Amino acid sequence: LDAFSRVVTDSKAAYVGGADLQALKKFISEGNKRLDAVNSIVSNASCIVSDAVSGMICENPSLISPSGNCYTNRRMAACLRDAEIILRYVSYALLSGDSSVLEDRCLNGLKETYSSLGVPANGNARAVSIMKACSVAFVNNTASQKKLSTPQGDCSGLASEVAGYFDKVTSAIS
Amino acid sequence: FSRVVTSKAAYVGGADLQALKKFISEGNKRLDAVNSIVSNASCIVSDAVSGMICENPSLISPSGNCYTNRRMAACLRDAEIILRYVSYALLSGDSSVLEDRCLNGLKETYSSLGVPANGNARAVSIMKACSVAFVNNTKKLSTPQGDCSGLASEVAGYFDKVTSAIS
Amino acid sequence: SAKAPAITIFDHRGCSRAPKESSAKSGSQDDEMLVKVASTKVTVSEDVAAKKLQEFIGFKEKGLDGSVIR
Amino acid sequence: GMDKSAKAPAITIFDHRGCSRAPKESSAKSGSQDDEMLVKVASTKVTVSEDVAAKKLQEFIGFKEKGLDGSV
Ligand SMILES: *C(=C)C1=C(C)C(=O)N/C1=C\c1[nH]c(/C=C2\N=C(C[C@H]3NC(=O)C(C=C)=C3C)C(C)=C2CCC(=O)O)c(CCC(=O)O)c1C
Ligand SMILES: *C(=C)C1=C(C)C(=O)N/C1=C\c1[nH]c(/C=C2\N=C(C[C@H]3NC(=O)C(C=C)=C3C)C(C)=C2CCC(=O)O)c(CCC(=O)O)c1C
Ligand SMILES: *C(=C)C1=C(C)[C@@H](Cc2[nH]c(/C=C3N=C(/C=C4\NC(=O)[C@H](C)[C@H]4[C@@H](*)C)C(C)=C\3CCC(=O)O)c(CCC(=O)O)c2C)NC1=O
Ligand SMILES: *C(=C)C1=C(C)[C@@H](Cc2[nH]c(/C=C3N=C(/C=C4\NC(=O)[C@H](C)[C@H]4[C@@H](*)C)C(C)=C\3CCC(=O)O)c(CCC(=O)O)c2C)NC1=O
Ligand SMILES: *[C@@H](C)[C@H]1/C(=C/C2=NC(=C\c3[nH]c(C[C@H]4NC(=O)C(C=C)=C4C)c(C)c3CCC(=O)O)/C(CCC(=O)O)=C2C)NC(=O)[C@@H]1C
Ligand SMILES: *[C@@H](C)[C@H]1/C(=C/C2=NC(=C\c3[nH]c(C[C@H]4NC(=O)C(C=C)=C4C)c(C)c3CCC(=O)O)/C(CCC(=O)O)=C2C)NC(=O)[C@@H]1C
Ligand SMILES: *[C@H](C)[C@H]1/C(=C/C2=NC(=C\c3[nH]c(C[C@H]4NC(=O)C(C=C)=C4C)c(C)c3CCC(=O)O)/C(CCC(=O)O)=C2C)NC(=O)[C@@H]1C
Ligand SMILES: *[C@H](C)[C@H]1/C(=C/C2=NC(=C\c3[nH]c(C[C@H]4NC(=O)C(C=C)=C4C)c(C)c3CCC(=O)O)/C(CCC(=O)O)=C2C)NC(=O)[C@@H]1C
Repeated sequence: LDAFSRVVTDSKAAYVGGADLQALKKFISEGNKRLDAVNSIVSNASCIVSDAVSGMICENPSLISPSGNCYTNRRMAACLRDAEIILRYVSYALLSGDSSVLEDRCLNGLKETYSSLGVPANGNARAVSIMKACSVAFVNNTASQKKLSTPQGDCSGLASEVAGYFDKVTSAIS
Repeated sequence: FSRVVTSKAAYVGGADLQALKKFISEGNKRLDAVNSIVSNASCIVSDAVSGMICENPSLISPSGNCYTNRRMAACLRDAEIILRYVSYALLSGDSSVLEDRCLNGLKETYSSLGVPANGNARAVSIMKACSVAFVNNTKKLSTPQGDCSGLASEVAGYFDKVTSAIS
Repeated sequence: SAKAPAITIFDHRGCSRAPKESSAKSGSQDDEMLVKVASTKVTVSEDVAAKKLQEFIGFKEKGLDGSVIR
Repeated sequence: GMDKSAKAPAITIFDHRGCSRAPKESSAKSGSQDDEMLVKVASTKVTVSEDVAAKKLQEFIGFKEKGLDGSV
């Protein structure tokens, strides 16, 4: 998307509504469903990132031991930041319907960067995996209608699609 | 735990923790209940404030009391402050510190500032619903399974004191 | 550079707040909805990381969801 | 009285039985597993960074979505 091109590459935003929004949904697969799916991931972004870094850590507490890679506020903040970055790029892949920007602007060189820093591959794999599980659950949300923010239907295709994007992350950075 | 609320942290383990749990109702379950609330405090606070707002979107309109980051931060801060005094009331098994250091004088303060009572009511009610669900937990469980409904009603009551105090 | 897409999805059908960020009308309920897409720096203050550490350091508790693997 | 200080009790519960990092913060042995568990309590000023509130407004302003739990 060229309107979204310059975006995911200054500071000024981009706003898609009205007739353009109607046509955007005609050009992407399952436009209405896809926006619901994106909205539920990004509106829960904080709990997804927080729960994944926390779970990575409770499985391996040495990560915040004096020798662990998440020790000190600076390192923890950077790990939380990276988790959020990854989730945001995955969320854009779901919005766009492809992994072009994800691979080119987020995953490229990421494994060599983590190698050089000694950011541990197994913790990163757990962190992303948890974010994957959170995101699939939010897209496949199987709750009541008085507790579901969207019309009830079937989104297994979109869930499979976002799971594929998370797989691209884990395959690239480990 | 009273030197704290009135600047050095209190560390209660070993024999001191053993005696604490003999001096309070259901000491082991009480500390699990506190653990499950406090370890989830960020999500509880933000979900309750977000829920207060999605029910009433004008709270972040230019006329609303959560508009601007200064106010939103103050609101998130207050909900956390309230949640923490409740968690301390559950830790200590009574509401005296809660009433004295948190609620005594809060309603008059909110009145002068224009902090809306109805929004505060919803925020507290959501934090209560959250906390009750973590104490009752409502595989996938960190504690041994059993009955924590007594502690859940206790913490429910401390929220109800907040609700009574600032409505 | 630590930037990432920041997506906002406004499904504001029936909202009394008048839209004014596009105004390119369409004659349907698509006139009360908007996808906002920006690119912004991702930041985590060391104060927020200190708060999350205090929430993680118990090593025991979690949300409703997910299996235990502590 | 509520003293406008914004200070509140910050509680950390450590059930760290079997943990290879040794206890050292409490100073009264009981010869039970209580020696490997601790309740920490401080009185800290609660502050929410205007950065966080800003990031929080972006999650909230959609007015539609939520967590799994909760009625709409
Ligand atoms: C309905 C819900 C609302 C009630 C009731 C209420 O009191 N306020 C409501 C909404 C609300 N909107 C904003 C700010 C923005 N909303 C948008 C999105 C829309 N712009 C459009 O053009 C369309 C239709 C195509 C929309 C839908 C935008 C872009 C903003 C500005 C900020 C942003 O997030 O980009 C607020 C916040 C304060 C305000 O500006 O009114 C509120 C409370
Ligand atoms: C086991 C779990 C751990 C493994 C394995 C590992 O690699 N690190 C583990 C734990 C861990 N603990 C801390 C720090 C603190 N732990 C306590 C609690 C205990 N201290 C005690 O005296 C007793 C009982 C009497 C305990 C139970 C406290 C108070 C701290 C200090 C930090 C705080 O939040 O107050 C860490 C962090 C790094 C370190 O200090 O070792 C880790 C990783
Ligand atoms: C440490 C003690 C520890 C954890 C922390 C926790 C980590 C963990 N979390 C999941 C799965 C999910 N987490 C989700 C998150 C949320 N659900 C909500 O309702 C809110 C808004 C949000 C933030 C808390 C979700 C949706 C899931 C998926 C559902 C599910 O039950 O699986 C897992 C499991 C991941 C996987 O299956 O691979 C883990 C490990 N667990 C800990 O032990
Ligand atoms: C606006 C669209 C909107 C909300 C935001 C949301 C607010 C809301 N939340 C509840 C109930 C709960 N929320 C909980 C929170 C969490 N659960 C988790 O797993 C994580 C860690 C944490 C943060 C998201 C919990 C535990 C509950 C209660 C459990 C349950 O409901 O089964 C409510 C319900 C309040 C009530 O019952 O009065 C509300 C309104 N809802 C929105 O509509
Ligand atoms: C999977 C993600 C979900 C689910 C989603 C469904 N949504 C359906 C319809 C639908 N959703 C919207 C909102 C959407 N369109 C937008 O433009 C924006 C914001 C910019 C959003 C958030 C609309 C408008 C519609 C159309 C009908 C309506 O007006 O309500 C839907 C129906 C089937 C289909 O459209 O193919 C589904 C299934 N359902 C689920 O069960 C999971 C959780
Ligand atoms: C409601 C809160 C829960 C639930 C909890 C239960 N916990 C039980 C026992 C238990 N818990 C601990 C840990 C606790 N004691 C401490 O000192 C500290 C930290 C300082 C903590 C976190 C212990 C040690 C025990 C005793 C058993 C053991 O040695 O493991 C428990 C058993 C019943 C009882 O002891 O009366 C329960 C039910 N269970 C639930 O299903 C909800 C969600
Ligand atoms: C958390 C889940 C991890 C973890 C992460 C850490 N990453 C650290 C530094 C770091 N991360 C990146 C990649 C990030 N920047 C980007 O621009 C993008 C994509 C567009 C991403 C994904 C870079 C470039 C760097 C280095 C420079 C910087 O700090 O900005 C980091 C700090 C390491 C250190 O201080 O030595 C950590 C801790 N660490 C973990 O243990 C888990 C697995
Ligand atoms: C969020 C759920 C509310 C909301 C809250 C706001 N509170 C604001 C200011 C404020 N709050 C307190 C009470 C707080 N300070 C304490 O020391 C204690 C407990 C010991 C508590 C609970 C005070 C004293 C103040 C004023 C001084 C200060 O801000 O530190 C506030 C700011 C108002 C303003 O300045 O415009 C807000 C927005 N607002 C809402 O809409 C919901 C219902």
